[PDB]
Amino acid sequence: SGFRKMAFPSGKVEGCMVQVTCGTTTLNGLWLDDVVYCPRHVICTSEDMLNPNFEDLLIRKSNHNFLVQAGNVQLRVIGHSMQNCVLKLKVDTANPKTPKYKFVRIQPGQTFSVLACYNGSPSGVYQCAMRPNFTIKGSFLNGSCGSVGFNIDYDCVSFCYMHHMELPTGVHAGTDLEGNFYGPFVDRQTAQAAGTDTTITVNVLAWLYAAVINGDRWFLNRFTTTLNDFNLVAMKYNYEPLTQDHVDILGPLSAQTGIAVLDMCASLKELLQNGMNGRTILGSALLEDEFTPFDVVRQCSGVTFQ
Amino acid sequence: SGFRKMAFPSGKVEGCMVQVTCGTTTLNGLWLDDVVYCPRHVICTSEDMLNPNFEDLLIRKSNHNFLVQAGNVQLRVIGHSMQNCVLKLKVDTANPKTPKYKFVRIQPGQTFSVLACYNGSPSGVYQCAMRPNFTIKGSFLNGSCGSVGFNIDYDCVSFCYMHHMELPTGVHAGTDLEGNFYGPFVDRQTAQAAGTDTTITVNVLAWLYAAVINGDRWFLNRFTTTLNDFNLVAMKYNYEPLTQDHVDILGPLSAQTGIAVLDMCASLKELLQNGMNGRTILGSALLEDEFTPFDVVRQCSGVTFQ
Repeated sequence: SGFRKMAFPSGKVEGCMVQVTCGTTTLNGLWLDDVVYCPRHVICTSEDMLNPNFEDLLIRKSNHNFLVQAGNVQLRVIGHSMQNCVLKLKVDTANPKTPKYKFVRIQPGQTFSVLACYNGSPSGVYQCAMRPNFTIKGSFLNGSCGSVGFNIDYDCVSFCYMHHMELPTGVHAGTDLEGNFYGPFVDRQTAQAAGTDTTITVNVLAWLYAAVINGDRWFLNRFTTTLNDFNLVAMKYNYEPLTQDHVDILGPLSAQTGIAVLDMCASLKELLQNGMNGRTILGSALLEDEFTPFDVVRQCSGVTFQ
Repeated sequence: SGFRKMAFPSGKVEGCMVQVTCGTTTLNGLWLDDVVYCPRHVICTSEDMLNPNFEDLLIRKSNHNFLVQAGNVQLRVIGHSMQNCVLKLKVDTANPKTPKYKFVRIQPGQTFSVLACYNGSPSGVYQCAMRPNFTIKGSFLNGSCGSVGFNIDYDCVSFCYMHHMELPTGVHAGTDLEGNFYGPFVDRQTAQAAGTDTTITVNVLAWLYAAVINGDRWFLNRFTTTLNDFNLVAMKYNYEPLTQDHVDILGPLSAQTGIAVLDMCASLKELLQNGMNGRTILGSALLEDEFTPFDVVRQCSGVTFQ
């Protein structure tokens, strides 16, 4: 029993982190096979970041201008190219610690673990969600760029995020491992609007199911609702609309607990309209939305990895 | 910027987890050098756990009755002994992935990371605190016994916790790596009282300092207090008393933010007396107490590990 925000074990990703230095800029890179992936802004000075022309800046850089260090050993760079907002440095040695992996572009509302790193070295691991407005609420300081987010399925690491920017609002933006930003953000130090940060309704419902499984039941009510009725409430509270796809994803949790999805929706509706009257659910005094239905099933059944 | 409950990278501990089977009971063990540590209840059936005589039960077990499996390879057990509530299985091979390590018995209110494992395989990592009543609020299912908690200092893993029991209240109890339980608990399936779970005041104050550092300032008030005045309030709300030792530990955070410790105490006092009026601090609608002052400094400055 118990329910905790839980990250994937980070060991397979630890063995992939390196330090990349170009000129006087140092950040983190991801070493898989004979390629090192890192944010293209590694080629920028603080001044360049105000209005960079990455193509023109990269024209000045040769292979030998990119220092790549893994632990205390130097990798030889034999090729470089820019793909969207990431650089790919071809090195002469395949990472012997490369796990089985793939690159995935995740959907808003999905979750993933972040291994925060500085100077190529791991600092910590935490769980977070791609917000509906395509930001993440992370914990990143200067030098953390190139940190990656990932999910693990048994022995295979799906990399989904590389950290690039902190918006002036303090939230974070970054790319997939092909270098395409999530959301409308650019790798330039300019004001950028994220947009309304809505709550991930299907995740809140999964977490309520998790609460029931663990004995937190007080919020169950005698009401039901309909999808359209519930969604009228959701709109008012800046919750994402719930679709039948979402209902389908919640099916197994509905089955396990015997609580129809729409009954749980009606319990969520009363929570949105009446608040939590100073009570808590799974140790939280607000509705948590950074657990997916799959996260709940995983944690509640003890799925392991290599 | 940003502030997240963050665990240590788990890779050094992943390489130490093995599966231990005795008869029909399987749980996790920790393989360091040529010794495997695991809960002594591995020798018990579900029936034995009602009223075990561990000495008498262990007398029946020989080295060859303990199956130890690391990945898909079997370790040869050449000796066994019981130390308090842990078994130590001497094996014929030193773990080649053994990190630098020590065993530490932590104080109530300290934090540590837990690598939850099943059948010797890692499932996830999360951060938690040794409560003042010597329980932890973890996420553990059947088979998770032998999971360990740890801290990391650069390249050295300090193991501080091994999981043994879930109390009927749903909270968790376990031992240090010498096998001595934290708190009054025993490894028997009987009712056991934890006692009043108080809030870790010094950790709440560190977290308030973390909030200020990140721009969450609304809770700062115009008041100050004294240690005795504050502690009268703390007693009323089941907060641990604050000592001058705690004030000293908060000194660097006081210095960084320019907020005297007792001024922050007065802000906490008003929060306890008036609640949070539906506001949040660092994304939480209650006062968080599972960050130590050292955790705040670490995260706010980006300390890394090998």
